[PDB]
Amino acid sequence: IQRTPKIQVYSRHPAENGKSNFLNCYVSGFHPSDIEVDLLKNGERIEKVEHSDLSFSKDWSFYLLYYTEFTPTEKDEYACRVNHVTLSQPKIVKWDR
Amino acid sequence: GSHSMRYFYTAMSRPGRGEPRFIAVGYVDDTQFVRFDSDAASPRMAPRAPWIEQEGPEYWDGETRNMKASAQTYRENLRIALRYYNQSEAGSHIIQVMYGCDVGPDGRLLRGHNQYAYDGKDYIALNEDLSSWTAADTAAQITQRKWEAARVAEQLRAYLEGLCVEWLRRYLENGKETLQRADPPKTHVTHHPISDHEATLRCWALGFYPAEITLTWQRDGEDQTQDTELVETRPAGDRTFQKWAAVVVPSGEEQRYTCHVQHEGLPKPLTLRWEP
Amino acid sequence: LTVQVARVY
Repeated sequence: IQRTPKIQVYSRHPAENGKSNFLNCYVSGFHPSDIEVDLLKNGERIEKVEHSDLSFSKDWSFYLLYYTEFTPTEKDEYACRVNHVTLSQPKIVKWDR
Repeated sequence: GSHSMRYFYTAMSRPGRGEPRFIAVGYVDDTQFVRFDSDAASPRMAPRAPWIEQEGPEYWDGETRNMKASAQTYRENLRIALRYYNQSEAGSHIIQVMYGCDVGPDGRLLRGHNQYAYDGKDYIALNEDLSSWTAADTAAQITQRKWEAARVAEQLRAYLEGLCVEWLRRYLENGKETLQRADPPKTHVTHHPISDHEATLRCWALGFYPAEITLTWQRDGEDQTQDTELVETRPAGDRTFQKWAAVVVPSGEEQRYTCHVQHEGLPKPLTLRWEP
Repeated sequence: LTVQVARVY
């Protein structure tokens, strides 16, 4: 009946401190389609994140890309936080350059 | 090479929260080009790729009318499926549909597709002959008997061999700068010790299109399939995709490992190693 | 271009 999301957090281009980039959180493999995804900058939710139009794979499971412009620095920590019916509590995956 | 057009519809009920949401997206290969979302402030078929933008108002208006009509039909099918599965009206359920056509380099139809799911499981599928159906269970056999009585497969076959192929050929021409360009992967290998006697080697592919790619690790010339961690291919957001494959190897044996990359954008497969 | 047949179950 239900399938839990796979989550990857990564950048559009290889990261260089002080250079504009995009931070991505790709959630995939999940069913049903309702999902809650936040991007976090130092534990705090980033506003106005955009996401792709809902689509699905050959095995019917859904995927979405959430993304926002960002400028990596040495200090700042980034993460993706995902909730879904299959999850007891939000799962947080940290960005690792 | 060969190319495909696919549309994907999802219809999600939400009792107590209004009528079911209907979303449709269309793709040529791995490039999305249209979307429709019944929950938008003003639902219409909207462009998502630059080469579709040149279609005129008759196209956008027709596609919008068709998506509204389809959304009404799929809302009805969700009611129907509830009865077919003896389910209560309290729950939320999902219908998904995918259909479309695949053409070879000369533009001739290679094969057509029309397949339906209910709650993420197969429900009914048009077979490759485009003339018979495979139903996944007794509920879907009720639909099968109705579609057989109405000769639905004949109408789909006519779309799949006709308009589907014709419109895909048109999109391929209008988008030829991108839909007909493969970008090969930029590849490299990274090395990170995990302990004094093991290290991870990770072979990266970035910036490639289309999404299909094969990344394999060999040790002494033999594939390390059972031992390789492969992440799902993921979208960069600028049309291209990324992937990596990793293997854990004994310290001092790194040079026995080679990463092999196959992609449509490469003239020949690539072999790379960790270069300290 | 999408298909016009949307069929009832």
